[PDB]
Amino acid sequence: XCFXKTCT
Amino acid sequence: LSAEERAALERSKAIEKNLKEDGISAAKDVKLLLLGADNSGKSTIVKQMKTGIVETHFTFKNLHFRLFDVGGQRSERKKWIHCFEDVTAIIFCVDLSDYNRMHESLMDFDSICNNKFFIDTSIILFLNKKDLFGEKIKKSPLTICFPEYTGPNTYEDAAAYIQAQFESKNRSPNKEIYCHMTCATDTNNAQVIFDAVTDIIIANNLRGCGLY
Amino acid sequence: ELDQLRQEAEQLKNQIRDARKACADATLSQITNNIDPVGRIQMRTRRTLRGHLAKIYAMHWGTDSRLLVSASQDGKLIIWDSYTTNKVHAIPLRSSWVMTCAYAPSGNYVACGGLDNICSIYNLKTREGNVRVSRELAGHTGYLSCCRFLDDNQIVTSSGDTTCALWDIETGQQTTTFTGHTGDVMSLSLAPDTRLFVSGACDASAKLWDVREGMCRQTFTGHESDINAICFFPNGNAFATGSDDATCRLFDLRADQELMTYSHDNIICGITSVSFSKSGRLLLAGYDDFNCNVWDALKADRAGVLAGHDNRVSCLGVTDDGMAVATGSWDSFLKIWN
Amino acid sequence: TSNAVLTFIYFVVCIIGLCGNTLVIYVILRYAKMKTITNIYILNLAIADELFMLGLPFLAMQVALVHWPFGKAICRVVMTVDGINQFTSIFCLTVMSIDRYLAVVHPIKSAKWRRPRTAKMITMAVWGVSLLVILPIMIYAGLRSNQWGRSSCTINWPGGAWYTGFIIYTFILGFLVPLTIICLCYLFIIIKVKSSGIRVGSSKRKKSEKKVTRMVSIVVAVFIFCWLPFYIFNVSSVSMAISPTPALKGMFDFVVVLTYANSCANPILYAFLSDNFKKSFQNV
Amino acid sequence: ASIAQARKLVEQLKMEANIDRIKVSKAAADLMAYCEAHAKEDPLLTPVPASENPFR
Amino acid sequence: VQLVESGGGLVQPGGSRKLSCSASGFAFSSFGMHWVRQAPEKGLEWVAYISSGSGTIYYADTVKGRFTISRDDPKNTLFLQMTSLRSEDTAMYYCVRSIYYYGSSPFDFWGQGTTLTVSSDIVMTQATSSVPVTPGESVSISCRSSKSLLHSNGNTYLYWFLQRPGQSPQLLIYRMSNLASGVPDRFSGSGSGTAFTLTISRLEAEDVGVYYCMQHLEYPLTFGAGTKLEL
Repeated sequence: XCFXKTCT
Repeated sequence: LSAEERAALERSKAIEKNLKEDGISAAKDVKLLLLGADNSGKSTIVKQMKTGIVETHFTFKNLHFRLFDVGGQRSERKKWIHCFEDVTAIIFCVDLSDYNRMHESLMDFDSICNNKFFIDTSIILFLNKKDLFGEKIKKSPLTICFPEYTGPNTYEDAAAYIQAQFESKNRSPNKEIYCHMTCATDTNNAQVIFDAVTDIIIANNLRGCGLY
Repeated sequence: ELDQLRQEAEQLKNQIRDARKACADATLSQITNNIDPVGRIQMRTRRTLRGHLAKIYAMHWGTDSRLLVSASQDGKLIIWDSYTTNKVHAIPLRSSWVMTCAYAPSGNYVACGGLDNICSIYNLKTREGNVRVSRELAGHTGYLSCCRFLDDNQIVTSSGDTTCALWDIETGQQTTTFTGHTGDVMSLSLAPDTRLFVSGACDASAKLWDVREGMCRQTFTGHESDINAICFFPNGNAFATGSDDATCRLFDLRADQELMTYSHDNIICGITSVSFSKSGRLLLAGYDDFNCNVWDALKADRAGVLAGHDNRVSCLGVTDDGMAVATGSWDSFLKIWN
Repeated sequence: TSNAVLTFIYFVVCIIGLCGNTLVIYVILRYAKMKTITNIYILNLAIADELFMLGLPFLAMQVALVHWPFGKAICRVVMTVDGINQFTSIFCLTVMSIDRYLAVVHPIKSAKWRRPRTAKMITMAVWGVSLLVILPIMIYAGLRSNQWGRSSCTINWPGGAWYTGFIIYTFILGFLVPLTIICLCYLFIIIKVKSSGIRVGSSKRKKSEKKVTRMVSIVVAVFIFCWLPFYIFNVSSVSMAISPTPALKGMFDFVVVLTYANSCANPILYAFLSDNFKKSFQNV
Repeated sequence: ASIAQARKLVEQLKMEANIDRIKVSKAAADLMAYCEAHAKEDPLLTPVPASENPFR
Repeated sequence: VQLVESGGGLVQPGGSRKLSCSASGFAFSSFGMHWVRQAPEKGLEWVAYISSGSGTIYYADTVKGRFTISRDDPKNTLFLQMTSLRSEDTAMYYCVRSIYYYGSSPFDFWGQGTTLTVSSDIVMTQATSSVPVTPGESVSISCRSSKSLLHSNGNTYLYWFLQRPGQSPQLLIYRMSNLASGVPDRFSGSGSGTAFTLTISRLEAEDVGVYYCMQHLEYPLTFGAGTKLEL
């Protein structure tokens, strides 16, 4: 769940 | 803070605005120093594309060319060179009529190339006096002035040798002697200068942008 | 009789040198060794006059110590207001090659000149609000290097033809032509009495001339290079000269002896402008190494450093009351220091 | 483990960015005097990259420990400053390429527009544009619980249609505007340099052409190599769902490190390899 | 021509020679006394208060 | 240098008419110019001011919101736009030059003026209405100011004016000490805040007139009451 600059 | 000081500040701002506007209007001006020998070359170059320093101004392809002829003042050039330091290019004229003048003309050219003020200033060379030199070289070989010359008595190779001898005194990066040979009788001279001039600005802009 | 004339000239020169040596008995450095040394003269810029696009070649302080005239290669003669950093006048120049500028003692007129061989006199105070050139002085065959005002009607100008001249502005002609100088004269300084003026040239010679007499009286030699800047001592009995040989040297009129030589091993570049202070204690000279040095006149030690000018320091001046100094450099800035 | 090496490379690239940017800003402020517009451009680029580097290490804590070790307000602040620095750096590269194009290809037009006040105005303009374009991040920042079970900074709360919309807008802008314009500008610069009709038979022309071509190619290639993988991975994650995997998280962290490395490498390329800048630096 | 110029130069040298050069010590003492007398009149030697300074 | 003005005439109250002035042998673009009216029997009073390049435009509170001023430098002309005229605005109008730098001489030249007939500030107080004088005798004229006219720059702003009978006013002293161009050295001025003095040693013929104070410390240019000279 990667999104933006930080992957969740 | 008071009244007439406010008026004086307003006048100072108006003067600064006018001064900056005059300066920006001077950006589209090309300052071409002229340091040729005066035998027959200077007059034709001055008159075709047209006693203190003589300024000759002419417009060409949206550029204002200002030629500064310093000859005739008869003074020391060490006090002269530093004034003409911001010129874009130095036009030099060389007459092929007299062989004796060639040695001191070449020495002056070397001195101009080696000035600390002109270390990064490009030079546009003009080997004038074409037709008469071509007619005369057959009678007088290029040996008395240059005993080191070992080549056929031909116009083209002798001219190339002269050009190479002149440009051998560059001895400096970021500078190039743009060489051209004008007859001074019927020429398209200014256009050539324009092309040459353009390159310097581009080169300068490159060093301005750090791309070198 | 050419050989006899040369022998007589050599004998006269030898006699003059022997008389000068006999007159010399002690060194002024030894005489002033007793006085206390002047401390570190630290100075800071108080204003940075801005509005020159090209490089500055000359400046002159006004009589009121407020208005100063500065000349640059852009062709603009800007009269400054030192206190408020304003531009009282901006006079366009016919020729942008100007090397000298002068401000009249009364303040009504301003002089400029350079490679045009013409000294332009412009009247600031007119019925109209514009600044127009009062008179263009012509006749010199060389570039004008320096000019100073004697009155509102008399001006002295040193040109590149190894000569000086005195002009009557109203007449427009040459009343006096000071000749007999073998080097290109570059600077002249006027004594407070405005009767004797010293001109230094490219032959490493500084010649004293009398305004009324019109002929040279004394000659000072000894420099290893051309003389660029000259300035009378405040009393008018002495002066100093700056030269490309990287040192300043002081001369006295009555003694005819070179007194001290301000030379420093690190300093190697030439000299552009030099001037004394109010009392003559401090002698300011701006060099080509992007710096100005302030020498104690009697201690002969570099006591002040004036730095901040990116390019070569070209012109330097001291106010009439001597409280402020101005350094105009090739970086298109004039800096006022206190 | 992977987390340790990612944190180590994060710290290393942060240190490199700080040291390089401080060196460049120091040398400009101490010797360049910001006299010409070019020094203004490198100065503002160094300022942008400096704060981008300063925004880096807060992400390293998130990489090391999944939970955000800080508050929500500081999360919003760090995301906003990161957006500022990223977009103003890309816009600064754009405007520098535009300036070089003007100067080289159209020297007359260069003099027509080139001015120091123009440089300051355009710098403030690009900074304001960066603030305006990040404003969505400013107003929609926050923390989402991660798959591990911890909070992490995130930027799009209501929705995943807005995820795709925002990412499409972001990379479409950040490439179509900057990348295409810089490529076209440098291609035109090369064309103008080769368009000289003067023979210039000396090797100076060949050396100049080689230097210009290499300098253009290096910057374009590093920009592509550092920004493309991040956007393609992000758009692949947004468009198509993928199962959680430590390999994917490590790849994403590494590509973020890569774009930070591009930010670090921009000032070296734009200052350390400039002839006048090199002379000024080596002067002391 | 050359003879006239040589004679003029010789006459100028003779005229410059026929002057009374005072002792170096006396002139040096006069210069030192002049510098000492006007020490207070020069603001560069002695720092001026900010109130008296108009260039602040 | 000549300033010639026209447009003055009989105006119905509440109407509007423009006055114009042309200058010859004079540099117009660098001068700030003033319009000042004189009541038929009362003293001078300020109207309006246009700066150099029209950077600032100032009006008097009596005519604020009803009067405008405009300079046409290429046309070398000055326009005073008047509207909502009143019966109290009948006056002789004068246009004056004023150049502003260090040591300048503002208000040195006054125009002929045109007659117009219609169908807080710092107060200038002159104690004496008029003084009978004789040739060869020194005469003193005094001005009083509500507020000190000395600024922190170091000079005091006050101007001296003479009203030649049947002629345009002339400038005598500016900034308390500097005489004007062409004035005799007999006139002199001095004083300090709230007490300002003018002296005419060895008075001669053609010196009769009314003497007016002026200030430049602040904009409203309230003039002196005036002191008539009687022969």
